[PDB]
Amino acid sequence: IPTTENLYFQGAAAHNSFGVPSSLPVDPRIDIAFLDNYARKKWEDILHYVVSSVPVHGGPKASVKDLLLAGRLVERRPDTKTGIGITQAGFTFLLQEANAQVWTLLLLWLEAADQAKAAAPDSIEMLSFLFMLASLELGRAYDTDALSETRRNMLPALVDFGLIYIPREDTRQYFPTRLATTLTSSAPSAHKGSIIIETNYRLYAYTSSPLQIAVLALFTHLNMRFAGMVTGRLTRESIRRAISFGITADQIISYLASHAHEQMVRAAAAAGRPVLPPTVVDQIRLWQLENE
Repeated sequence: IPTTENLYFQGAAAHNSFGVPSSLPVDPRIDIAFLDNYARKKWEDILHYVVSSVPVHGGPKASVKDLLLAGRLVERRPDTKTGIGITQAGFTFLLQEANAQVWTLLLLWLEAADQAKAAAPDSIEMLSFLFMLASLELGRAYDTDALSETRRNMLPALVDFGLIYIPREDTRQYFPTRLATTLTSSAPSAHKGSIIIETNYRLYAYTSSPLQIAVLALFTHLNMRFAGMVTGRLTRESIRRAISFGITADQIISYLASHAHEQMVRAAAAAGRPVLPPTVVDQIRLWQLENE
């Protein structure tokens, strides 16, 4: 009998508390354009911290750093200068779209409270607040006074996820970002076509169409993953297979560079380093010249 829309509407109406709009005047400089930039800057920091753990050779709050660590997205390493190392889930997280990344962090946030509850704000209270936020209007100011004490205690973790914006000047108002409004919506991709090349010759990529799967298979040891995702390792055999298809090392390097991950390019450009690892790029050319 009941569909997805029926169960959602039932869970949303289940709790009588809803978003009260602030009767107080709104600062003109807090527009939909500002809130989009704010939410973007919050997530760019989270993503930069994840990109920081990628092997080569001022950060988000403890509320974010710990959830990524406990969520096995980034493992603790006692050898690195940064003291952290990226996992398989970490690279998957990087290729995920904006909405999916928020739900990775949200579901882990819900999981952390129940684990702290079992050892002794619970899941029911947290979910109900997320359900309310999804029904809010983007750009509109809402009364913080109207929120319950438990819901008020959730705001610092929710601002850390770039879902809510509370001005330093007026704590009486809370602004939901585009991430809050569109949270449970859809009832122009961000990382489709991207390729991630590691220092250990490993590949992580989200193919645009099966044409890219066929293209990557010419020079990489592929293995199909969920949706358009593919994973593999660059070997002498795979690189020399490309030679038999008329693909040169120069064409391989130029393809991996042009199709590189947005955030990984950003971190490389901000430092004094090229996107693709130089050690790998030299080995791509060597294998193509290693013939008889």
